Amino acid sequence: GGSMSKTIVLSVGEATRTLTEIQSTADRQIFEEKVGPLVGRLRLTASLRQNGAKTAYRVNLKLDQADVVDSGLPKVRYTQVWSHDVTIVANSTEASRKSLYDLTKSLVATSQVEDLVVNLVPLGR
Amino acid sequence: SKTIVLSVGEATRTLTEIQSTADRQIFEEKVGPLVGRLRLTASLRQNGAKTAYRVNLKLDQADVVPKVRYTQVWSHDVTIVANSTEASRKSLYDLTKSLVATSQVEDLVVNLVPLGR
Repeated sequence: GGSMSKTIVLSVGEATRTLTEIQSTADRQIFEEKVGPLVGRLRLTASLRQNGAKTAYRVNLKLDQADVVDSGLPKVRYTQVWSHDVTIVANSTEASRKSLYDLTKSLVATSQVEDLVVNLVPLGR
Repeated sequence: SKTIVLSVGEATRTLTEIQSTADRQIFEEKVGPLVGRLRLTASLRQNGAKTAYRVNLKLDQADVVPKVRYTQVWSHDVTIVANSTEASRKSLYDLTKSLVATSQVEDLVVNLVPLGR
C-alpha cells in the first residue's frame, strides 16, 4: 500500500522518457530511467538546500547520461553531464523566480545553446 | 555586437556580447536602468587530461529597486566527452531542454517543491 514511486516524464515530441525516484534522503533525490540493463541508465540527481545564513536556497540538478558499449555485457564507455545550480533568494518576488525560470527555459531551447553543446560553437550570431 | 535572443511568449529579450576573451564571453541586455541589466556569461575549457570539454553558462538576474536589492542565478555546467558521439551530445541537450521545460522544474524553482509526482 501507499504511493507509487515518484516520477518525472520528459517529452521529446510524441516520445517520452520516464525517470523514477530510486532514492530520497535528507541530502538528495535520485531518479533513474528504468529501461535496459542497470549499468548506464539515465540518472537525475536533485537537491534543494538553504544557505547557511537562511537568506537563499540552492537547487542542484545533475543529469548523468552514460554511454554503453553496444556488444557484450553492459559497461559504461563514458558519461556526459549537464548540471544546474540555481540560486533563489528568500526575499524574492514570485515574478522574479518565474522570470529566471522562463528565461532559462528559453536559453536552453535556443539553437545557439544546442550548437554550443553539440559542436562547441561559441554563442552569439 | 553579436547577440542571442530569448523569447518568453511574445516578449523578446536580446542579449548583446559586451566582452569576449579567448574562451569566455559576457552578454548583456542593453536596455532599462544601467544597473542590474540581465547578464549571461559563457565559457568553454578543456579538462586537465584533454579528454573532456566543460561548458559553463551563468544567467544572472538582478532585481533593481539605482540599487540591486538581490540577484538570482541559474548556472549550467556541461561535461562533454571529447570522444563522444554527436547522437550522445544531442541527446544530453534534448533531455535537458525537456527537463527544464517541465512543470515540475518550474515548481521547484518558483515554489520550492521537490521533483517527483
